[PDB]
Amino acid sequence: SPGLASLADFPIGVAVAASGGNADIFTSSARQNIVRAEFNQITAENIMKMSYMYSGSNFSFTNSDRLVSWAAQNGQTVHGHTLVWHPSYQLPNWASDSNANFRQDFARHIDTVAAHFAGQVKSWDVVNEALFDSADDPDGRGSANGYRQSVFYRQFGGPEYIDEAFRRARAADPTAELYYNDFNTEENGAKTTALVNLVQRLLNNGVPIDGVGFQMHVMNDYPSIANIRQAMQKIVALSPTLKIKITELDVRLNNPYDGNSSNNYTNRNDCAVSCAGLDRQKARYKEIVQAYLEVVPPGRRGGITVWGIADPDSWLYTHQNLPDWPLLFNDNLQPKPAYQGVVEALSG
Ligand SMILES: [Ca+2]
Repeated sequence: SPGLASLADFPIGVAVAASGGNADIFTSSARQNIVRAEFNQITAENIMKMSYMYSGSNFSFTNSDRLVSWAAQNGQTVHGHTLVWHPSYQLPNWASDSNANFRQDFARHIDTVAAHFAGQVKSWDVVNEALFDSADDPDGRGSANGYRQSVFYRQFGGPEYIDEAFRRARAADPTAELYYNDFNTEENGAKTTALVNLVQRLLNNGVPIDGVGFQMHVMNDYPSIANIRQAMQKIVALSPTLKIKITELDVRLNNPYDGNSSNNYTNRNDCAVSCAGLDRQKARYKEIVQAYLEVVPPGRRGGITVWGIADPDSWLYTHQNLPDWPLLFNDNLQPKPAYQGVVEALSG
């Protein structure tokens, strides 16, 4: 073999499904064999989100425990995804502007969840997606010096919930590496600047943040690798020890937002065997992994994770009504040129 994970001294991860469909890691022996062969860390794609930690008002860890156990038995550490996150679909019922005891319930959440997984999960996305993004502002709340005005922001009156989540997480499990995770922060534009402002504030307040996660939900040709590199550079520069992790890497062939509709693959058959996009995708995975290695010093590399095993498993398999092929394995679960691109980056 080898396997990708053997080619690095930092985690090489994959997000796994566990909600009973085709991609479900518990049922798919073919996927389990790929995870065991290739990776040495997993992230729960979905079942470690906030509400999955509850059955009513009480905590329920049955299904997440099952997954964390599976990891330990199959050569995988766990990156735990995620303690605090804003989407309505995964908020526990306590996380409401109508709860007078929000701050108490927030504490109980972080204290209970972090303690529960101590020794079983290497790292956490402690806070996910705290930065404003116009692409993800469905209620039209608008920005607040670059913060998303989520229920956590609204209840706290400010970004202090971020500070508290990291402190509580540190105290409940001192062994975990604690990450702040977000997307579009690799573009090197406004959200990158907002990230700088966020992280610097945490460092100023003495908050126990151990690293920054870049989701890296990228296109083949957007953003430029120069901008990806400079964004990571900007964050590396903020501290002598802050770790950088690539948390959710996937790479689209179709760019809706590029101004060119005639360079869109509109048919599933287009890239089922070969097309120019799969070959660029090899190069794109390679150039990203290379950027990460070059700019993140040895000893501050929190890991590289790809957001799923095989293409039909991807959240972007079909997106905005267009097909895509974002991952390292195809539908038949064969390695793609993308896989080789990761091989060549890691190996040198
Ligand atoms: Ca296009």
